[PDB]
Amino acid sequence: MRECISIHVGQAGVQIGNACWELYCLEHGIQPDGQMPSDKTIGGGDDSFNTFFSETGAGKHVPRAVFVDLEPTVIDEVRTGTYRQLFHPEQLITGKEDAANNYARGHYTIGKEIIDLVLDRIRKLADQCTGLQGFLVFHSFGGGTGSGFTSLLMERLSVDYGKKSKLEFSIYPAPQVSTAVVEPYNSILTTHTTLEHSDCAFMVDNEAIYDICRRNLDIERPTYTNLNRLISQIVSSITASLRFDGALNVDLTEFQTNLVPYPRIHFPLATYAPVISAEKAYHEQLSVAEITNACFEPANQMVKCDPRHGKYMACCLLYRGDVVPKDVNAAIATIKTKRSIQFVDWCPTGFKVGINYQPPTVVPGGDLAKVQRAVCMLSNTTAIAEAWARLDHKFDLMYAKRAFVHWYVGEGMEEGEFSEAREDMAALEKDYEEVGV
Amino acid sequence: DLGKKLLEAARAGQDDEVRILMANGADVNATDASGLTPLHLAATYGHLEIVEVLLKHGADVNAIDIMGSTPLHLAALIGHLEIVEVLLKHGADVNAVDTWGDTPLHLAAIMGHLEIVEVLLKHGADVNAQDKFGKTAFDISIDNGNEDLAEILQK
Amino acid sequence: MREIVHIQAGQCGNQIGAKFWEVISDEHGIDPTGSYHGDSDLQLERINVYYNEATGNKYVPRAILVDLEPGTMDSVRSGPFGQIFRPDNFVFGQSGAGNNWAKGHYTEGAELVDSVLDVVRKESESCDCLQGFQLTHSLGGGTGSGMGTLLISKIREEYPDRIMNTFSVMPSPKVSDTVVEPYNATLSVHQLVENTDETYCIDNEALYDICFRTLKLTTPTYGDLNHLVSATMSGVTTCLRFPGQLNADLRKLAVNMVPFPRLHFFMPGFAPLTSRGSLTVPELTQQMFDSKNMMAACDPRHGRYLTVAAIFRGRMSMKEVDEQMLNVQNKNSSYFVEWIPNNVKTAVCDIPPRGLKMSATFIGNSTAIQELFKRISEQFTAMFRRKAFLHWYTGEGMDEMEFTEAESNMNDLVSEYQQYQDATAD
Ligand SMILES: Nc1nc2c(ncn2[C@@H]2O[C@H](COP(=O)(O)OP(=O)(O)OP(=O)(O)O)[C@@H](O)[C@H]2O)c(=O)[nH]1
Ligand SMILES: Nc1nc2c(ncn2[C@@H]2O[C@H](COP(=O)(O)OP(=O)(O)O)[C@@H](O)[C@H]2O)c(=O)[nH]1
Ligand SMILES: COc1ccc(/N=N/c2cc(OC)c(OC)c(OC)c2)cc1O
Ligand SMILES: [Ca+2]
Ligand SMILES: [Mg+2]
Repeated sequence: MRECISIHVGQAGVQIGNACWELYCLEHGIQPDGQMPSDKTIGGGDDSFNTFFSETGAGKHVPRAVFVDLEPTVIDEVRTGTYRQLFHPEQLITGKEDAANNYARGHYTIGKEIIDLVLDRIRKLADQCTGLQGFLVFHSFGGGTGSGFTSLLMERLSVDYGKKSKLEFSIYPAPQVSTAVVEPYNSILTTHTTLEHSDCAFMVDNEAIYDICRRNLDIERPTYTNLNRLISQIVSSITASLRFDGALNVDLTEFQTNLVPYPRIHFPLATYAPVISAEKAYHEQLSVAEITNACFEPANQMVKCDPRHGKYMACCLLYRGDVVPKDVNAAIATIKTKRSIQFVDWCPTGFKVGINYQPPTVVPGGDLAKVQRAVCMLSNTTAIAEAWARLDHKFDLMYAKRAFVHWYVGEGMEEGEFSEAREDMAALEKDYEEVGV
Repeated sequence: DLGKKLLEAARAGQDDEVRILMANGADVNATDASGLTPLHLAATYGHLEIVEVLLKHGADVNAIDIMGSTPLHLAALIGHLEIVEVLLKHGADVNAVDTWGDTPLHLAAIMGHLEIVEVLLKHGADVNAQDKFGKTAFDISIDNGNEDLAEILQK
Repeated sequence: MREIVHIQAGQCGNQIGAKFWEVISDEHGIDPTGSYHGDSDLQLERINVYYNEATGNKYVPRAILVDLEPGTMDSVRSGPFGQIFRPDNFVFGQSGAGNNWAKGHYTEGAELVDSVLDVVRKESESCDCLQGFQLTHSLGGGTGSGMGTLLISKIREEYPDRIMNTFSVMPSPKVSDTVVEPYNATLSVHQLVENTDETYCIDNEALYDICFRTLKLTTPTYGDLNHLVSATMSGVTTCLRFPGQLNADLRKLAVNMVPFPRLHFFMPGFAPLTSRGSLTVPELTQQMFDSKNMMAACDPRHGRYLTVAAIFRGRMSMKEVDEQMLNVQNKNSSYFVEWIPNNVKTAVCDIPPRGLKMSATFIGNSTAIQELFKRISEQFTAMFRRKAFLHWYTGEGMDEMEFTEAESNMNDLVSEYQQYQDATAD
């Protein structure tokens, strides 16, 4: 058993974090007050769930998590919510004034007033670990805190925790539910300064999740509640291997070995199936072949892109529920010739398979129906460069006129940082092209 | 030198002092360093009684300063309607052009003096007179979006 | 963050300022006494933004009242919501400004500026986390224009990291027949371009035209023009005063609406237009983008929108608002700059103002605002070429070069709007 600490930064990271920890409690059988009747060892243990939950002495199961935001509104909902007794109160950190959708405020001026407190509180959780393996960092690309504060935090964590792994769950912006016109700038600036300090990052395109809620869940106008409930389901499927017994992606290092062939191209695509509305409670249960086929459909992806336009470097399938291994192998055989899947010549064409035989849990109040079997495919494809190109194009349209640049310069940032961040993104698009897209 | 005293009296609205100075030989057509006469200053600061008294004592109604401004230009710019009527009654050139190509019509149009615009048109103001930039009073009304002024000029 | 300190200076500043407090107090359920009489907890969630809690559970506005003439103090106190202001926050002088910018900025106003700064400091120290300042004033007078701009620069010196927002009333010969107003407005604009983050341009030319041509009022009065001002100020500050989706604040508004530092003059709009006694979602979206509903006398179809923020108020479908905004964006696509993607933001608030079941408030940063500045520039040059009444300003210590520097800066501001109106992305 090796511990993992989760860090939730800004509104998007905190709200997604609250949805994820609610689902984790229901999967492990943890009550909102922290009690776990099924845990026979009171006071401690080396069980798989202990990677994400510590034990106090009176049987309380506490998340290894810290929530940070530069204004208190959002974290105050976690302090008064249903799971208000679950978290350590000192691990819910708030400032008084936010980064005003400005990366420079989050990284240079406002973020500097609270960085030392955040690291000292993270240190307290780290000192409580016997074998800390790394951190899972949740945050938006677009917000001032999510972009600027997270980059400052990631720089400091690399110095203080050199040999530890750092994974990201990043929210990529969508115009339908965006909050600011400068989000492309914030997204490029944080990507440039965090690229060296992150080992693997799972981007979540708000447009992709918005479309899934509309098409599959029949929600006319999805809100952040609907989006986050679906994102928490996908995040749980990715982290299930760290919280339960299994033979695939068992530690944070293995996520890198299996999905990241080169340090800079560390952005795998997640695909999830089946997503069925809760009003279709008597739906026909889909077979292993049907849900595996669904992983190669662009409509079920976490990032809007076309994997037929690129090549695969890695592909892991993580099943949950009533899944017979021979049925998985038969489906992999059919999805080799019937579909157009091209791997890079320098990687084995194999698919890594992991099966957790417990079906996924549904949260009371959610939009999803219960399913007997589900699958999450994680693949490193060169088609994800399409998401980077769309973002770089929005950056170029505004930066050619230097629109809004004065707001960043006025907060202790040099104009040259914009061109060096854009140059790094030009090199990143080229890195995908050199592999093949 | 009573010429400088008459210029100050005309500006300050000192009606009694204007009478006393003219009676003692003061030059009614005295000019300051920029070419302004007592009639120009009376027309600028709105002293109607001084304008009438000066015009009954030999003031040149069409006198011009170094920038080509007449008293009618200044009364039309500042918005003194009663002075504009007294000046036109005493033979003021309604179409006098200053060093910027402006006529009194141009200045009353720019400053929004609609009653003065109507008076000038009724006394033969030229609607085709262009300034140094080629603009007539009607061009000013279209460019600024002044619908009320455009309607008056279309009469 | 939350707290705003409001300042109202000069005759116009105090008249529109008092109407703002009457209209928002009724919306929040606060009576002239200060007691809470509303029937909804949404009226009290963000009350701290504009009011301070006083002893006995009563709410006192975070407002400072200032003028160089005492008569204005008496006219505000004798109003319906006149006793609710803190008596300590009434800073009045003995001699007025006499529609002279130099008296307000260098002589009469400069002697009273330290006394106003003392009550600003008092209100600012009582704030948990002050976000900024809002000032109401005219630019054609002497106190609101001259002393208002001096007070902005001194507040900027002591609070350089706080947002400065103004509601500036632009002059027109149609409402006030005073020929020195283009001098006072031009001198004020020179200051506003340098020292404010965001300015709402409320034009008396537009207010008079709305009243006379659209509302059929033959002789509009100041009360009629201020009825539209109070509706506009309520609409643009809605998100700051209620929860909604936006975590409202003046700094996020500035970062998203102001792409270039000097181009921070907004064209406000309101729909429906109504009188002091006397709609579907597609009808509101259409009126919001019509030149007759703008509070600045400029045709938006003569320029291009850099950024736009719309606030819909009342009980309405969220998907219908998203659909109707999309339709007006496609049909009018050539009037939006293509180099700032996703430059139109929509906000929704369930609580509508009293009397209207549904309303919309428009805030546009458009290049067509240059027509307002060219109108004032032409009147300034017509007066300044003949040096008429210049001694009234030089006599108070003003230098002749300050008129030429303000004139040059206004022509450079118009040139800056034309540069981005003609720009292309490709
Ligand atoms: N999926 C999802 N996206 C969110 C959520 N909250 C905000 N976002 C997205 O995050 C971006 C805005 O960043 P936020 O996280 O709200 O901002 P922040 O990190 O608090 O930063 P500042 O408020 O600027 O200090 C936009 O693209 C939003 O659409 C949420 O709960 N779920
Ligand atoms: N809309 C509006 N304009 C006003 C009001 N009071 C004065 N004005 C305008 O303000 C200008 C004169 O400024 P004023 O505020 O009286 O002068 P101050 O006391 O020196 O600031 C003129 O353009 C007037 O038309 C008012 O209540 N509403
Ligand atoms: C160009 O794109 C954008 C334009 C405007 C945007 N925001 N607009 C507001 C408006 C507000 O009230 C007027 C706020 O309350 C004061 C407010 O506080 C957060 C934001 C957002 C945009 O992404
Ligand atoms: Ca245990
Ligand atoms: Mg935030």
